Amino acid sequence: TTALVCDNGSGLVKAGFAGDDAPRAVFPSIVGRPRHQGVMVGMGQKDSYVGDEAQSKRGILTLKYPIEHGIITNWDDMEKIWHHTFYNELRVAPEEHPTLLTEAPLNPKANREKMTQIMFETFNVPAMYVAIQAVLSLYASGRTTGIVLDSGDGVTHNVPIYEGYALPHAIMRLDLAGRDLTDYLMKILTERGYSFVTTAEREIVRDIKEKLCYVALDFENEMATAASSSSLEKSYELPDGQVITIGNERFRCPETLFQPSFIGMESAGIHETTYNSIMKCDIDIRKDLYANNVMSGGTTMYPGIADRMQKEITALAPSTMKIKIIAPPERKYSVWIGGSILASLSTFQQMWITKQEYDEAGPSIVHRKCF
Amino acid sequence: TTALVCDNGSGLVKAGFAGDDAPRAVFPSIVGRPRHQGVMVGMGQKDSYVGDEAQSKRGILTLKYPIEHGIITNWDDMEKIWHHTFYNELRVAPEEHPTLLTEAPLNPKANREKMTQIMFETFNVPAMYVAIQAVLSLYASGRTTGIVLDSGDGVTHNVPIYEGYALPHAIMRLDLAGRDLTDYLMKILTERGYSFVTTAEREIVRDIKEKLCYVALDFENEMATAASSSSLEKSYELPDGQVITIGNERFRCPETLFQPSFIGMESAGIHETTYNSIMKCDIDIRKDLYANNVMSGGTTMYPGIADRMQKEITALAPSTMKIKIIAPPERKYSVWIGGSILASLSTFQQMWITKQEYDEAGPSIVHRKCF
Amino acid sequence: XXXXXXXXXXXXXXXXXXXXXYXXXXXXXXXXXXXXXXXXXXXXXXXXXXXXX
Ligand SMILES: Nc1ncnc2c1ncn2[C@@H]1O[C@H](COP(=O)(O)OP(=O)(O)O)[C@@H](O)[C@H]1O
Ligand SMILES: Nc1ncnc2c1ncn2[C@@H]1O[C@H](COP(=O)(O)OP(=O)(O)O)[C@@H](O)[C@H]1O
Repeated sequence: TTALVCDNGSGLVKAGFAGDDAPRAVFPSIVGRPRHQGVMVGMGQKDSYVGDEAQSKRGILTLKYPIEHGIITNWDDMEKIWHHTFYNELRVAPEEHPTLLTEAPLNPKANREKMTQIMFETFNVPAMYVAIQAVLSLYASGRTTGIVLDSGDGVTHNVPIYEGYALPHAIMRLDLAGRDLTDYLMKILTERGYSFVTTAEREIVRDIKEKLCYVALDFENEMATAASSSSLEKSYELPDGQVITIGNERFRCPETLFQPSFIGMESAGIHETTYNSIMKCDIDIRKDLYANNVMSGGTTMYPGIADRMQKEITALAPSTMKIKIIAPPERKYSVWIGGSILASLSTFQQMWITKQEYDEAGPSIVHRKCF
Repeated sequence: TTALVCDNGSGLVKAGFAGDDAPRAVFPSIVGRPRHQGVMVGMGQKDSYVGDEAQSKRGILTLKYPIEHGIITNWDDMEKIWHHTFYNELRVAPEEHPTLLTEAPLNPKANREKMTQIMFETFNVPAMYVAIQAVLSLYASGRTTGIVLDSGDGVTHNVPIYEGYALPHAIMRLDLAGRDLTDYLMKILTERGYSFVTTAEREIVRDIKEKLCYVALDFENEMATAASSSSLEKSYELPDGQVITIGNERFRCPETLFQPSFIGMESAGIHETTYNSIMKCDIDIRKDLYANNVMSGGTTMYPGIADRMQKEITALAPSTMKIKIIAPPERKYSVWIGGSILASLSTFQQMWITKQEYDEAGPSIVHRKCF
Repeated sequence: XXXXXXXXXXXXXXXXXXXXXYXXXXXXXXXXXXXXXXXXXXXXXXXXXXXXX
């Protein structure tokens, strides 16, 4: 037989067998339900909808979002999603493979315990594992040491990994991910005051986040150009309906990462967090990390982040020593890709959970057995 | 000299010098024009009409409504209104005073820029300011911290203010104000099916909103009483013509605030919005706000809102901690009153815009200079 | 038989009654030139940042 991996890194959800280059297909983890009396009697009433099916159907559906802050909000909804994904995309039965789970690090045990409990009981599945993002990120990026930044749909990360080991004290974990940024966007957008608030309306922004964003090289200087020029300003359509045209409101958005005033918090930002977390970690290693600096997924997609990051580190580093960062093309997929690699090696046969343990001891097994 | 404040919080419009207890008089901001060939040749044709003059004249006039959703729709009409108000009520010349402007928060820059541009150019006026509602609401209510709910004629608000500072991220802003509710009313009213739709006909409802409304204590239980009793039902005249008598249709109306299905939207309502916006804001402050809870203006006039609100918070709060709300008598005036206080303090002499800046820099000045 | 006061007044009225045209003309046109400043609200941001790290 053969081995199968779910990505539940948030945003669209990624699933695929070991050794395929890329997951078969991918789904937002939107969940949505009707909003109005069902008045075509000819229609079959289905009360819950998920995935691109919903993405089409959206308008009378209204959304629930089953993961806040990387924490999965409502289990039975997940179970709906999960079941759908297996049967509809995968045409797969729980017995068929070991299955591998993808976790925010340093987050409450409950997600571990219920996830495993459900999936061994509700699904019945040969072998289970839950793995921390950064490990995959290294394996895919193939440098045994490193530090990773990956700010997905969900909670945003700093982990230094040294070759072959964790520094769990070193690690920083942040709820700054693009969704909340986007919801700040609206509080921007009312300046131009084309204005709409609901969940689907919020996801419409996601497209603009694809298309229209780019990273500020320098904030002051950008403001000076903002006074000078309109090339900074670009014209974009409603997905249907109007043309819309957007100024500094594009570039201002990512700066939140550097300055989370605009929705206001203190953690001194991605880069200062990173250098902080470095200065926690010990002295000699540091050069390697100055060399090996790695980024991935949802926010990183933006053009230019790596450059201003390097500018920031050149601010904070003693300039004397080499600095560079890695910005691979495929970052948003990176995790599941690494998961595939993770699946490949026979050592997990030593390492998987088996049904037997789940019989003989509880969810408690995990927290010893896995990281 | 002396200092003068316009309220342009929507609904009737409120204007008065610093230190008077209440504005001299107040006007709806209706605008209206003829509908029919003018056939008394003896009549002077005036093509636009405003204020109680129109309120008398209405029938052949037809209304335009120059503020949607707190956003002022058509500038030159405003200018008509504004000019009229100064000269006819106020007997005032633009030079005579600093003038203070009253704004929905978090709404498009354009209202700022044109308002100032016009009023410095079209009127020529010593000093200008635009101020956010909640600030006045606190000053009048005199508790330096707080959260305010004021759902006027126009767009409906949540702002926590802490003492001396803004939390602009915290803030929620909603188009749920009584006008749109009233227009829903007609879609109610056709059940009894005495039915009329035009603008003046819609304003006729406003009287009923004065007289006939009261807040549901409990919705289910009210329905049970609705089955039992007719004391719930009261008898009311046309302003002229018939007696009309109204059932649950009265109390059902305010529930929209709690459930904006009936004209259907999702934002989980006043109270759930409030507690949401709290849970955004940080942990320690919260008790104060549990203590200090403040409400004002158009919707709040209804008897009973505060009670069911408290019921709702007792639902959502951990019961352990004190809760109360403030419901002052004067809420509908509150804003302009606070504005008077705001006018009083010499610090605005430090703070006003002056003509000089408007000379030396554009409307842009405001958005730095004011909140 | 004609084109008249009566019809012209009809057109006039309808014009006055059409909210969509005049409101769209003012709001949508004015929406586009909305914003230019180095916000003092952002001055707050910068200052806080200075205090931040
Ligand atoms: N084309 C794009 N450009 C920029 N950001 C995007 C694009 N497509 C998706 N994103 C963002 O990337 C994230 C996708 O989820 P993901 O990065 O997988 O989160 P997680 O790390 O929790 O798995 C979301 O924040 C989404 O809005
Ligand atoms: N007697 C009353 N009872 C209940 N509501 C009223 C009464 N009089 C006026 N209102 C409503 O209060 C609002 C008056 O405008 P206002 O509250 O000043 O709005 P804004 O907050 O925009 O200034 C309108 O919604 C009006 O219909």
